[PDB]
Amino acid sequence: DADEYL
Amino acid sequence: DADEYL
Amino acid sequence: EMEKEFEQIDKSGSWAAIYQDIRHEASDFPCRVAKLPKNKNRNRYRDVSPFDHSRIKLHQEDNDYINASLIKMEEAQRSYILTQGPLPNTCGHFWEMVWEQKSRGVVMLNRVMEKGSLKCAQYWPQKEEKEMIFEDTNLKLTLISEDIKTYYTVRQLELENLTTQETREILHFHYTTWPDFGVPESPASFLNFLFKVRESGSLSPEHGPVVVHSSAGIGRSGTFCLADTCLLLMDKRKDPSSVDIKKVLLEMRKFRMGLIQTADQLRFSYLAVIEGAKFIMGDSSVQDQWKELSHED
Amino acid sequence: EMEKEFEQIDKSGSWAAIYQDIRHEASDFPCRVAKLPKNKNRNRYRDVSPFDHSRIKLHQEDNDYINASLIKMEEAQRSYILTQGPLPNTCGHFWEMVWEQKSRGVVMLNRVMEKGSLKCAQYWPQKEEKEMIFEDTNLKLTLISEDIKTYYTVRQLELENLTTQETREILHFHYTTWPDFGVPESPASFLNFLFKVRESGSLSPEHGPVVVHSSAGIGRSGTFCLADTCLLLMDKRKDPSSVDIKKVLLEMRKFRMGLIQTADQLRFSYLAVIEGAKFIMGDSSVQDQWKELSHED
Repeated sequence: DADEYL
Repeated sequence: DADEYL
Repeated sequence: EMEKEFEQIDKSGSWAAIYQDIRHEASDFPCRVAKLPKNKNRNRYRDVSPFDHSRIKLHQEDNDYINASLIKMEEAQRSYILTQGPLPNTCGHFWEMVWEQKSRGVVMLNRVMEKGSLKCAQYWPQKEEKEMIFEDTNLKLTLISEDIKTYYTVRQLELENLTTQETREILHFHYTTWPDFGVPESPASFLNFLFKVRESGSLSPEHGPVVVHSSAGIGRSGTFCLADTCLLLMDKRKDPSSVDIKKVLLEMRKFRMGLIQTADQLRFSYLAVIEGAKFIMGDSSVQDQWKELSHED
Repeated sequence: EMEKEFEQIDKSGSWAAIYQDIRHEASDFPCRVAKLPKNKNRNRYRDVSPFDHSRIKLHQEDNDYINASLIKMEEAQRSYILTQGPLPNTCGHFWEMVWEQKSRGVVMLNRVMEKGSLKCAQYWPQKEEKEMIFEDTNLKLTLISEDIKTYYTVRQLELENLTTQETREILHFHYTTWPDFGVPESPASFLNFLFKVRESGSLSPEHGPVVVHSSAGIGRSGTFCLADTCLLLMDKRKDPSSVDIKKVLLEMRKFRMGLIQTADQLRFSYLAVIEGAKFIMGDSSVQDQWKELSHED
């Protein structure tokens, strides 16, 4: 999950 | 291109 | 309260932020059948598909695909079938699903042509002298009557199973003033529209699921369904306070993807739910007021 | 005018819609080097990478990767280097890029810790008695002085090439009151901040590109750069009228992806550009007014 910004 | 909604 | 939270997000201007937390938090399940090369022409948008676990299957022998999802809501005790704006080649399927699923109402939250682009097929007849026959699925659809208002229209269509000459009345609620990636004119207009649908007896447990659609069956559709399910719960627990919309939304995005497409549609959902409770919590006048406010003339 | 258009979109509430047309219209180029399994730990976000054609290459012999993009702007006559918030393992690289690219200013549009989550490494020193040494890239960074304001801070750091004992002054503009997926407090605060950067001589052609970053180097970064490039053009043609922001934005999304992350950041960009021209078009007072409005105390 964590990894994303968009 | 056309195909998308998001 | 959510009214507290709304008041808070509004002050911080955290709509987009809060909505990405929701976007980042939504489920993701396979949509394997949707991407079969054969089902390609059965999908309006490349990027909007039903999860296999919740997709609706046509009792068709041939192909059983239709870009539609069964949003079943446990606590709320309500189920909706969200789907895309049928394509020229899938109006037979759309009507087939309505027949097999035993739906009584159809909520079209979009217009066939929006900002120069087509968004949905003319899947129903505009004049009573011209019924439609969906040859593939063996059904006949006829316009019995309409009730045109400022921003919405209710039609009473008659659908028949040519195969058994059995016939049914389908109420059609067409919301014509809600733009793609946009919000309803005001909580009044929306709430006034929901309640019309509600009174029709269409959202009633004695029938199959109401079929709700927009162009993709996720933005305006998620918004419509979010607001209604939240008001359901608030009643089911007529202790409104305990209703977390973001959570209702997350539960809903388990059945179909992208339910609610914009931060403002998310903000709108709050306004609408907050206003609604005024009525659920007891206020009578409010309903009658929405009608006025909705300028349905 | 854009002021006409802004007035128009505002009335229609077409921010989200207009922004999806932009999103649907943006370019897409490879980011092959960014996805190399080896460059994995060199990227803060899985979904935000530089296009290969525009990525900045470290004159490092080893690996030449750094999630950073050269936004070169033809007409505007300005170039910016947008990049992510450096990681614990990439502050050496970040400073290496600043040295090799010969940048004079760094615009940090985010805070190291935002809403309980880390967004960027403490890549510079907070106290003058504690310089940093990036062993891998052989550079030393020291805090010479700061100038703390309400919502922003300018620091004069000194960077040295340990390898040649050559030294440089890097102005650091840290905007601390712009939330992730959020907008600046008002056109006043933003415009007041840009102009500080502008006067520093940092956005000046005699230096390498200003390095602008936020957590991913796209939202607040695209917004910062969009507003500035548009004001540039309006001047370059001191016939503001002919400036299409959506088009400026589309030209910018050719060099790096997602420049401008939200509809409201898009709406903000308009407000900011519109206000700005008041000054460019001639109004003196306005600048001095932004300072007041920005409550930089």
